[PDB]
Amino acid sequence: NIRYKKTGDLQYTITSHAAYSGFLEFGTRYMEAEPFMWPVYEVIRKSTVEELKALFE
Amino acid sequence: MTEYKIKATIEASVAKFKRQIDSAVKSVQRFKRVADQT
Amino acid sequence: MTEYKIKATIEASVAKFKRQIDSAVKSVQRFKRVADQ
Amino acid sequence: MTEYKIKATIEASVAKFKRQIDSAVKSVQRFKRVADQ
DNA sequence: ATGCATTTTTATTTTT
DNA sequence: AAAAATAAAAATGCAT
Repeated sequence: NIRYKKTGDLQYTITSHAAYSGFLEFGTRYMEAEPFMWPVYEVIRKSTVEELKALFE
Repeated sequence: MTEYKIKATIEASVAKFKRQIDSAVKSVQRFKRVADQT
Repeated sequence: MTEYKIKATIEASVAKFKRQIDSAVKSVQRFKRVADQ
Repeated sequence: MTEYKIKATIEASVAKFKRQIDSAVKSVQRFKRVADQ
């Protein structure tokens, strides 16, 4: 249930559609966090910026 | 249950670059029109 | 719904290029004067 | 949330062009006036 | 996805 | 000798 959509012009939104997924990303009153989208944010940020640079360098 | 979905979003803005390019274009067209009389 | 965001905003510093091309225009026009006058 | 600004470079040769063209301007001024002598 | 709370079934202790 | 009352283990359900 991880998906993405072109929600606007030059705008793509990724979404984890499974209802409990926040409880996994952030942990809970009973569970440690097991973050899974944050570690990908750290990757795709770099790739996106450097590829947009390479479009103009 | 509750629908505690998560989002991540990637988006870009080109409209400023668009206008900067229009400004450069018309400056070079100025050169074009003076070179035509020269 | 927590939203993470990456924004990219695109720039060109054309204010130098404009001044260059305008300097070229103004330089060429001196020739036209020297020819005709 | 995060933003980055991404820059294109735009540039021109005109520093040589001025020197070259002004030399040609001076050429025309010179031989034009001398030809009247 | 990971876990906790309630219901049901069971083997043992105790009363009759 | 029967079987009422109980704690522990397994299954269903909801909770973050």
